Amino acid sequence: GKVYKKVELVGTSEEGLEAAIQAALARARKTLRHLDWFEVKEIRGTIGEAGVKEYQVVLEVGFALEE
Amino acid sequence: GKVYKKVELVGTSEEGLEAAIQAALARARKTLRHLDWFEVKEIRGTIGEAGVKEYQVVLEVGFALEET
Amino acid sequence: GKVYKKVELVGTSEEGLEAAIQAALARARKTLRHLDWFEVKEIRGTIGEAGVKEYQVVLEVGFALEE
Amino acid sequence: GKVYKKVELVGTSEEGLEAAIQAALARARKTLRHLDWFEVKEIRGTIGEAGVKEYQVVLEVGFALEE
Amino acid sequence: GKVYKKVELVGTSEEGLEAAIQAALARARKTLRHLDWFEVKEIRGTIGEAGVKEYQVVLEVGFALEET
Amino acid sequence: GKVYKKVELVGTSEEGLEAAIQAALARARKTLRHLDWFEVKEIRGTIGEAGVKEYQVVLEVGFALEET
Amino acid sequence: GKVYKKVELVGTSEEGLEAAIQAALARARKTLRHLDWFEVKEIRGTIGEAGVKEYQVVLEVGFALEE
Amino acid sequence: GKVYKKVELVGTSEEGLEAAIQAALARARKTLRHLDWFEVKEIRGTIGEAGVKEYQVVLEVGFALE
Amino acid sequence: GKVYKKVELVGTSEEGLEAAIQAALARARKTLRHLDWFEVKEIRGTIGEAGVKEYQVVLEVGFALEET
Amino acid sequence: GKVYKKVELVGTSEEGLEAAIQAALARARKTLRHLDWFEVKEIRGTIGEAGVKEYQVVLEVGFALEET
Amino acid sequence: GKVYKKVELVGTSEEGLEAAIQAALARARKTLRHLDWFEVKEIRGTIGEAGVKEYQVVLEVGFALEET
Amino acid sequence: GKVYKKVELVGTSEEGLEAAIQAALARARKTLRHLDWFEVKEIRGTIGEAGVKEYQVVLEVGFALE
Ligand SMILES: CC(C)(COP(=O)(O)OP(=O)(O)OC[C@H]1O[C@@H](n2cnc3c(N)ncnc32)[C@H](O)[C@@H]1OP(=O)(O)O)[C@@H](O)C(=O)NCCC(=O)NCCS
Ligand SMILES: CC(C)(COP(=O)(O)OP(=O)(O)OC[C@H]1O[C@@H](n2cnc3c(N)ncnc32)[C@H](O)[C@@H]1OP(=O)(O)O)[C@@H](O)C(=O)NCCC(=O)NCCS
Ligand SMILES: CC(C)(COP(=O)(O)OP(=O)(O)OC[C@H]1O[C@@H](n2cnc3c(N)ncnc32)[C@H](O)[C@@H]1OP(=O)(O)O)[C@@H](O)C(=O)NCCC(=O)NCCS
Ligand SMILES: CC(C)(COP(=O)(O)OP(=O)(O)OC[C@H]1O[C@@H](n2cnc3c(N)ncnc32)[C@H](O)[C@@H]1OP(=O)(O)O)[C@@H](O)C(=O)NCCC(=O)NCCS
Ligand SMILES: CC(C)(COP(=O)(O)OP(=O)(O)OC[C@H]1O[C@@H](n2cnc3c(N)ncnc32)[C@H](O)[C@@H]1OP(=O)(O)O)[C@@H](O)C(=O)NCCC(=O)NCCS
Ligand SMILES: CC(C)(COP(=O)(O)OP(=O)(O)OC[C@H]1O[C@@H](n2cnc3c(N)ncnc32)[C@H](O)[C@@H]1OP(=O)(O)O)[C@@H](O)C(=O)NCCC(=O)NCCS
Ligand SMILES: CC(C)(COP(=O)(O)OP(=O)(O)OC[C@H]1O[C@@H](n2cnc3c(N)ncnc32)[C@H](O)[C@@H]1OP(=O)(O)O)[C@@H](O)C(=O)NCCC(=O)NCCS
Ligand SMILES: CC(C)(COP(=O)(O)OP(=O)(O)OC[C@H]1O[C@@H](n2cnc3c(N)ncnc32)[C@H](O)[C@@H]1OP(=O)(O)O)[C@@H](O)C(=O)NCCC(=O)NCCS
Ligand SMILES: CC(C)(COP(=O)(O)OP(=O)(O)OC[C@H]1O[C@@H](n2cnc3c(N)ncnc32)[C@H](O)[C@@H]1OP(=O)(O)O)[C@@H](O)C(=O)NCCC(=O)NCCS
Ligand SMILES: CC(C)(COP(=O)(O)OP(=O)(O)OC[C@H]1O[C@@H](n2cnc3c(N)ncnc32)[C@H](O)[C@@H]1OP(=O)(O)O)[C@@H](O)C(=O)NCCC(=O)NCCS
Ligand SMILES: CC(C)(COP(=O)(O)OP(=O)(O)OC[C@H]1O[C@@H](n2cnc3c(N)ncnc32)[C@H](O)[C@@H]1OP(=O)(O)O)[C@@H](O)C(=O)NCCC(=O)NCCS
Ligand SMILES: CC(C)(COP(=O)(O)OP(=O)(O)OC[C@H]1O[C@@H](n2cnc3c(N)ncnc32)[C@H](O)[C@@H]1OP(=O)(O)O)[C@@H](O)C(=O)NCCC(=O)NCCS
Ligand SMILES: Cc1cc2nc3c(=O)[nH]c(=O)nc-3n(C[C@H](O)[C@H](O)[C@H](O)COP(=O)(O)O)c2cc1C
Ligand SMILES: Cc1cc2nc3c(=O)[nH]c(=O)nc-3n(C[C@H](O)[C@H](O)[C@H](O)COP(=O)(O)O)c2cc1C
Ligand code: NA
Ligand code: NA
Repeated sequence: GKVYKKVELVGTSEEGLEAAIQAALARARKTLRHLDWFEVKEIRGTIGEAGVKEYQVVLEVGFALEE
Repeated sequence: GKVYKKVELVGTSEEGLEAAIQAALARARKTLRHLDWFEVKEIRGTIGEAGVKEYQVVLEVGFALEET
Repeated sequence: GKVYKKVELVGTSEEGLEAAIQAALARARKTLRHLDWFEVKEIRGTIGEAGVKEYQVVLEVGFALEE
Repeated sequence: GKVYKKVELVGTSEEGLEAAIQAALARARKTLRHLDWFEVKEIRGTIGEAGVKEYQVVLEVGFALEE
Repeated sequence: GKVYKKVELVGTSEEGLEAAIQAALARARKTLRHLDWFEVKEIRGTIGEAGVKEYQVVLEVGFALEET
Repeated sequence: GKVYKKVELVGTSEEGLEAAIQAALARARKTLRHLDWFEVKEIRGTIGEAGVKEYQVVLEVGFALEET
Repeated sequence: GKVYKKVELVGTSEEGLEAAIQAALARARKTLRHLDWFEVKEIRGTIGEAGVKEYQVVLEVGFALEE
Repeated sequence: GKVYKKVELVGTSEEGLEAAIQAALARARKTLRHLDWFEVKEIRGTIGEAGVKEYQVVLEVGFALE
Repeated sequence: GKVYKKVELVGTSEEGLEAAIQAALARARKTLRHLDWFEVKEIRGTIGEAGVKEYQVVLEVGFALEET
Repeated sequence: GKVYKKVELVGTSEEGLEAAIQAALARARKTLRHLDWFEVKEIRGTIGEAGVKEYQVVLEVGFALEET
Repeated sequence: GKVYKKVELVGTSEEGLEAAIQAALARARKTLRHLDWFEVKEIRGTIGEAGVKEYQVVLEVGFALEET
Repeated sequence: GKVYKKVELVGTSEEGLEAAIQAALARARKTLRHLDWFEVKEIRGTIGEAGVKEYQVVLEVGFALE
């Protein structure tokens, strides 16, 4: 039957975790169709003088391959 | 000594991660007593027109068992 | 080359996940210099009458060792 | 929003892996509604004089909780 | 064929690891039948003035489902 | 020496596990050359009226990269 | 009490997963007694013109030690 | 340099975890020399009327090859 | 809110697992305050003429950080 | 903010582990820009008459996506 | 079809990682035939006055079983 | 009995994995005594024009507490 592909992206944001996830998905939507689900693999980030600099959310994004 | 049970729930929300966790715990409190801690096992979700459609947080919820 | 150290902290907050992460980092910067990155190992928490009582984020914090 | 529960079952069969999975799901269907997805956690089994005696498939079954 | 259910319990005891496991299994047998095997998932515990306060053993318990 | 790429696909089938794997590989062969090995990462699926609706096998597929 | 040993084998078959498992167990029983249980560790395989060339199932086989 | 072998055994005991580990090691020493270290991989067991029937400790045993 | 630190210790004992855990915690309390919980990461050991020589329990110990 | 892509490669070399990693990165830089970091996932290899034939290093490579 | 066996060895060397792997494989080929692949499970070692004393590479070695 | 501490360090080197491990251990020996064993947890690194820029070996270092 149907076949899906999963790609691993890292979304980033200074604002928070949801914003980082949304950034990855917004970029994926620019070029990929039939985006269906995501899976967070890791949460990492950088540190600056005020604490978190960048939140970095590593996620897999699954999409249906067209026929 | 005391014995606990852990149950695996999936909370969902369109709003965010915290809201998804809170939804699972609010449902658990309707029928379970002595809810003590949770552990997030996975964060997953669905995708729609605006990016995230539903955040889905898979968590274990630990509660103390009453004596029989 | 240079050497880094990683320490494991648990930040807590009633407010949310980001707040718990920031609490750990704020404590770290009181005494540690050259804080560079973090890795979330676990998200846990406690439960009370309002649902989540404390969010607890277990993270590794990496920093460069001086000299 | 909606809340799901996951339960861990072990389906067994002398015939094969699919039969073991189907046995677990058939039993779940007797008493649970809104069964949605499954995740295989482990494949194990017993050995007899002719090789595999019983295939044992450990799986999580997710279902939507009714309101 | 036969179907088993696994449940995740946490047994606790001040006395030791075996005692913590036994506490979980004793509670399980008050209400569950055909208990067959267990799997330890984690060993944790709390700390007090004299070292270990409670040993806490997280384990899966498997039991055969009755058939009707 | 040689360099390979691994891509993560999900094959699906109503028929079984082997059929789901085969579906992923048949699709991969339409556009990729030098397909060499696969690794099953997960087995998942959906549930319907007759039990399993779709078997979903998540696998990594390794292929040798051609020189540029 | 009694003691068991576990050995790691890889069964292969062009036919399917069950056949690969059975091939490993058939080889094991030629020389090992008191074969009791198996645990699948990995499912892998090779690819050729027809899709799957060989299914390869990595499993642990547990047996009771005599005496 | 020196090469070690690891084998995976499962010791059992009705009494406890240490006894199960010791049972595996006692059997290993009957036929294997230069036993050096062990690693517990899993703790499992069976259930009976008294609670635990058998503790089953799965462990890797490392020994120096002669 | 409150911040905790985790440190990784290895307790050892010829006597058993509980004794090895207790040895790590006894040493920890000589210098660390507000010790709260532990997590066993690994159980390992050495072998001698009579079987187990030393039990070695690798554990994480969590403690609440004092606020200055 | 900025978005990165990770791809999983397997570099190989008869010479050693570093050479296997370098082979993957050399191939990646022929076609990918803004390569930033890598993560080794597995070390494997093949065996021949004289011991190691090929070292095989499975690694994730992260690169920053260009923005338009 | 064909059946393989995997055995777990630890190669050691003062020189480096490749040398430790090669030591395990050199010993394996003294007694085992049809050695095909290896998988590194762990890299560990001992420490002495000058840093690394022994590199210790824990690996699985797979070989094809002869058919009688 | 005896108690050990483990600390997690990241050694780096442009040259290779062994050199990165040795850098971490050389730094540890400046201030820590009774260094006994290490465990590699991760191998990561950065990429530059020459391929690898820095190898980064994350390792646990175990030492006996005095
Ligand atoms: C169906 C299900 C989701 C409904 O859950 P629920 O909304 O919590 O409703 P329940 O019937 O379980 O109610 C909770 C019960 O636990 C009791 N309870 C609550 N907290 C407790 C505690 N800490 N200690 C002991 N008992 C407690 C409640 O009193 C209530 O018992 P009662 O109805 O006898 O008075 C749940 O029962 C379930 O997941 N069952 C498992 C299904 C399964 O695995 N089936 C096998 C298919 S093969
Ligand atoms: C800052 C840091 C990196 C410096 O490490 P360092 O180079 O070893 O410097 P130290 O001053 O600690 O020297 C090592 C100490 O261990 C002692 N020591 C060395 N070997 C020892 C052994 N085997 N057993 C017991 N003590 C030993 C030394 O004598 C010295 O003791 P002293 O501080 O009482 O003089 C280290 O202290 C650190 O990682 N701190 C963690 C801080 C932290 O996590 N902060 C909380 C943030 S929220
Ligand atoms: C208790 C503890 C949390 C306190 O942390 P702390 O407040 O940061 O104090 P530390 O001395 O450890 O670390 C801070 C020091 O590191 C040094 N330092 C900071 N950043 C550094 C860096 N990048 N490189 C080198 N040194 C650095 C500073 O000199 C500082 O000293 P200061 O507070 O006077 O400015 C910490 O020391 C600890 O985890 N100790 C427990 C150790 C243990 O495991 N005990 C054994 C039990 S069996
Ligand atoms: C004993 C057990 C296996 C029986 O499972 P079961 O046959 O599915 O029966 P349950 O009562 O749990 O669940 C069925 C009930 O859930 C309810 N239900 C079914 N689907 C539901 C859904 N989607 N949402 C909410 N409720 C649902 C129904 O009311 C149903 O009753 P019904 O079958 O008459 O229609 C299961 O309840 C169990 O594993 N219990 C373990 C208890 C335990 O862990 N004890 C602690 C020992 S220390
Ligand atoms: C609350 C809870 C811990 C209480 O467990 P408990 O003390 O074992 O009490 P139960 O009411 O479940 O009794 C055990 C049931 O299992 C049945 N049972 C026992 N062994 C069985 C077996 N081998 N096969 C089938 N059924 C069995 C018993 O007959 C009994 O049902 P009965 O009262 O209808 O005869 C347990 O029911 C539970 O974990 N439910 C959680 C509900 C949940 O997850 N809610 C959703 C929150 S969002
Ligand atoms: C969209 C997608 C699924 C379509 O895959 P596809 O059906 O295989 O189609 P492709 O365009 O990739 O065709 C395969 C290409 O690989 C080449 N190729 C096949 N095997 C090869 C090999 N072994 N070595 C080198 N090149 C090979 C083919 O010649 C073809 O190249 P060409 O069109 O330049 O001639 C796939 O391109 C993809 O998943 N891209 C990644 C998307 C992504 O991650 N986006 C980021 C969002 S933030
Ligand atoms: C059957 C089995 C459990 C019996 O184990 P055992 O009690 O140790 O019996 P053994 O006869 O092998 O005795 C141990 C051997 O190791 C040797 N030995 C002991 N310590 C040694 C050491 N440190 N270094 C090298 N050799 C050593 C002994 O001298 C003896 O050698 P020998 O057979 O040449 O006389 C064991 O052989 C086994 O697990 N076989 C695996 C078979 C298998 O996987 N089959 C494939 C199925 S598809
Ligand atoms: C090569 C190998 C696969 C051959 O396996 P095998 O054909 O089963 O031969 P083994 O002697 O090991 O095991 C079979 C023996 O175990 C014994 N045995 C069988 N079941 C047993 C049980 N339940 N309890 C005790 N002994 C048993 C039998 O006496 C049998 O001898 P037999 O073939 O004459 O009937 C196996 O011996 C092996 O894995 N060797 C490699 C060891 C190694 O790691 N080498 C070091 C490299 S550095
Ligand atoms: C470079 C890269 C990040 C760009 O990703 P991208 O912006 O999404 O562009 P892609 O060409 O890969 O994918 C988009 C194309 O996929 C196709 N596509 C989109 N959705 C699809 C779907 N559901 N099914 C099939 N095709 C689809 C479209 O034709 C699309 O072209 P379009 O955007 O003009 O409409 C991505 O291709 C990549 O990661 N490549 C890595 C290459 C690599 O690993 N090299 C080996 C180094 S050793
Ligand atoms: C086949 C494959 C390995 C070839 O990889 P390749 O040698 O890198 O060649 P590509 O054609 O992908 O070239 C790299 C592309 O990434 C783009 N790119 C490089 N770095 C980039 C960056 N930092 N940001 C955005 N794009 C970038 C390049 O510009 C180029 O696209 P262009 O030719 O349109 O300019 C690779 O495309 C691939 O893995 N696709 C697999 C397809 C797949 O999974 N198919 C589904 C089977 S079911
Ligand atoms: C002790 C041990 C390390 C010695 O390893 P070794 O030096 O390779 O020596 P072995 O005795 O195993 O000899 C290798 C055997 O494999 C056979 N062999 C080699 N390659 C083979 C292949 N590809 N296919 C089939 N057989 C093969 C050899 O011919 C030899 O058989 P033989 O002894 O009947 O002549 C190893 O046998 C072992 O780990 N056994 C321990 C058993 C155990 O776990 N004991 C139980 C303790 S509780
Ligand atoms: C060497 C070491 C094992 C000694 O541990 P120790 O016996 O507990 O002794 P410490 O020097 O850490 O003293 C404990 C400190 O924690 C403080 N403390 C205890 N509990 C505390 C708490 N809950 N909150 C805050 N501080 C606390 C103590 O007051 C003491 O501080 P002080 O030294 O300023 O008086 C430990 O400090 C260590 O592992 N450091 C190694 C650093 C390292 O990694 N070196 C870099 C090598 S590359
Ligand atoms: C990340 C984390 C893990 C914890 N794990 C356990 C546990 O294993 N068992 C337990 O009884 N308490 C556990 N606790 C609770 C603590 O032991 C302690 O009771 C609580 O944090 C209050 O500590 P304080 O009074 O020092 O603030 C955990 C707490 C945190 C922050
Ligand atoms: C489970 C398993 C894992 C394998 N892993 C690798 C690998 O890591 N790298 C590789 O080049 N070949 C790998 N192979 C291929 C084998 O090394 C070998 O080439 C193949 O099984 C043919 O062996 P034979 O000629 O002895 O039958 C693997 C094979 C199996 C069965
Ligand atoms: Na040596
Ligand atoms: Na001791």
